[PDB]
Amino acid sequence: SKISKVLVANRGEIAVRVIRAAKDAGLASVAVYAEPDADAPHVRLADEAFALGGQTSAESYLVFEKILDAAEKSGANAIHPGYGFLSENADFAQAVIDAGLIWIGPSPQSIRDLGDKVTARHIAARAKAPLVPLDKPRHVEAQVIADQHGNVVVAGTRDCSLQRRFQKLVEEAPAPFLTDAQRKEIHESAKRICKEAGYYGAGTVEYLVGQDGLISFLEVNTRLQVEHPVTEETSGIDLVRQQFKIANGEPLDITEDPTPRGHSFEFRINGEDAGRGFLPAPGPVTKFVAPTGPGVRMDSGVETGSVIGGQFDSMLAKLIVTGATREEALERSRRALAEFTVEGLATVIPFHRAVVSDPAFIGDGEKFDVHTRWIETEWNNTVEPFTPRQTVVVEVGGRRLEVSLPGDL
Amino acid sequence: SKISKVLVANRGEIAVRVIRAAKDAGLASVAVYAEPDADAPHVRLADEAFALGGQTSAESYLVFEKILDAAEKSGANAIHPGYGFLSENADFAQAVIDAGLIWIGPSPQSIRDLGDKVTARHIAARAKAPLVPYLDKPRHVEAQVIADQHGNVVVAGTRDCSLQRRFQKLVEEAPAPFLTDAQRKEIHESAKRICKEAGYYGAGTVEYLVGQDGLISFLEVNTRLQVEHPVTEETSGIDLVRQQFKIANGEPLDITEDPTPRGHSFEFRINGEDAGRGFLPAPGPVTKFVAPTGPGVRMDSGVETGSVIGGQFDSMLAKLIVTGATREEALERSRRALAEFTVEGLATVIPFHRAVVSDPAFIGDGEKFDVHTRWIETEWNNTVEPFTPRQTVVVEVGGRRLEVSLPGDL
Repeated sequence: SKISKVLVANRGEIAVRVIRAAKDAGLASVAVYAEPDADAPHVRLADEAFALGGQTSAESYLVFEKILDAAEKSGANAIHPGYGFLSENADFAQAVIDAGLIWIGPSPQSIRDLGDKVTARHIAARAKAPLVPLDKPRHVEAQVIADQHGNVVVAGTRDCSLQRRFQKLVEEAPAPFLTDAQRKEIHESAKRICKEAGYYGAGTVEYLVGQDGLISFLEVNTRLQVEHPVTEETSGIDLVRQQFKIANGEPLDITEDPTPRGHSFEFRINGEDAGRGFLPAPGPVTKFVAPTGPGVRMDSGVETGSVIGGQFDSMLAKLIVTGATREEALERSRRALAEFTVEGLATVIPFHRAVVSDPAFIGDGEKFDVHTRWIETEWNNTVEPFTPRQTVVVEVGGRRLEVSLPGDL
Repeated sequence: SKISKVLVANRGEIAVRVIRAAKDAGLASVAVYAEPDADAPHVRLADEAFALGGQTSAESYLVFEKILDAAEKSGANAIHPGYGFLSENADFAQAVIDAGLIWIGPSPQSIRDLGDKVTARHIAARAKAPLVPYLDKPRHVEAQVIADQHGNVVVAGTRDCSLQRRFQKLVEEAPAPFLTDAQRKEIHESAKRICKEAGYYGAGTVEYLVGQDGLISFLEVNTRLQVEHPVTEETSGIDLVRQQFKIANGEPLDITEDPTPRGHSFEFRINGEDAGRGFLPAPGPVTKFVAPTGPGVRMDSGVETGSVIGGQFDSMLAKLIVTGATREEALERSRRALAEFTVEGLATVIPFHRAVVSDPAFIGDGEKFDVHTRWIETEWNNTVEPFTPRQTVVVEVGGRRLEVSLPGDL
């Protein structure tokens, strides 16, 4: 059951990520696409790709028989679901398993037992999780790695407290401001919870930290979270490669929780307008200019001339920025967002520029005020909404200036 | 006396690197550009830009008069020289100091004392450097020093640059692999002792040959923050150009001691040269340029789509930097990145890199590898097939002459 050819059934940036991971593993990367995505970067990047009919996710990507028939015609050995449509579906996982493809992910039994929140409540209880008995709670997340043998590591704790509509938008690692006692509790509790569940693979435990630092267990995601990069860049673990090992069932070579070497931020570059209440704004990508440079990583499902219809989730790309300290990572994030430009779409880039500037998010350096309601409730939203010249370059005494004047003088 | 505004006195990727370092530090950046570079990324990316009006390095960036004049006209408090041009010109360094601008680099006396091979040959003996009294198949291994004006010295890391042409680094990696810890310890302590006896401050690289059967010899210190620095900067986790800003400020070293390197990194220089033609350079249009992206991959490009390359300047267009938890992983990830990276319209060494990261001599057996400073030109099986106006209008304003170079036709 040693992975060889992987059908990555997901669209977008996570498809690109798993294709790249498979290449790094030397595995053969197969992809699949909906009618709108027939030219998307993941489709062109894969070693081969297969077409599926229809336009909605329900036609294109959710149909078990489609994805399994594509794996059959590919002769794919493995399936990977990404972080999207299939990934939480235990019934699909079962169907893949009994089709006999190596399912890169947790047992359907585990996905069910952790999804059934009554059952998951009893799991947490048996695990002796810090269950709840909050105001302005904070969101913190143990990235658990667990093997089929029951070795468990906490690769690092993220913070994901910048949310609107319970969607994350900005994510942080290691979790900025926790007492050592809190971090120890979080780690050990996570290990206990996933062992009590017998979970294996990559995963995440979402915890919610109240004001004054009470911890409530929230949930286990049972999937690779979109948030994965900030714990990759802070720990050094290649989580998807580890996930391939675990699917192989090789022991976890990581014996102990890696000390995080620095600080990292992630920004979800969604196609929605903070001035328009973060409503999607589907349309053309007239230009796309990633901020490739020092301390910056980019992941994207979108490229120059891409067309972004409404059929799928709005998140185009993830910008990941890393430094030796939170201060330095902030400065680098400011520069990276200042240089990153996207044209023709409304994007959350102005909001990210704002919040990375906002004192409320900078904080005192000993504590900060961001809470999961903050973007909804207390951020002074001043991002004004979204939507020829002739441009000439004039040198005045040798000083370079750009001038834009009416295209009709 | 602190830095506040920096003239980034160079062309290309190092210009962009130091502009970005400035943007991070919150320092205003003034670029200068020769006429060929009027649309380069650095000129469109800096906060301010001044034309030098020269066609060639001899006509332009090397002219002290012009670049000091630009410094005046922009009011830069400080000047940062890139990894070429005047960066090791002590007379220029002196001129900048006499201008009173913060020269972001070593003292002119140090640049002299270590540029003169005789003086350096005295200095290294007085430092008691490890020395061999020539080698057949030497490796090139170099220690990145950091030093403040106070005398704290840190070895940021040891870097292997043995994939060289006779005169040109092509692929670089850190930490220097396949060394005994005894050898490292010796190259670390020797790099400090040389740096302290030089009285050096700023960023610097100390270069050694490591021979077959492990004989170590010092070669030279290059008193510049070398083009190969990013691999060290990410493996050590030190923003070396920032630290260079700090030391130009004269702060004590923040880093108190040599950090333990974490993982492994490679840096591939995308020279605009035909490996299949004998590494001959050529001019031409970069008609397309799509960088690799995603995990463990970084690109520092001085060149952009629709950029055109004239032969009067450094053939180095961009450099690709790839990092991993271990050398094997980093090699794998580089074999991906060099495959994803595509450029078209210009001869580039990308195929040679793609080959060498696939060639066993550089992959090594696990504790040794066969690459040596001659190996590329002497033993690599070269598989690769060859690739195939301004209207300067004078205005008088209250009697001040003011040339305005407009775009010509309009």
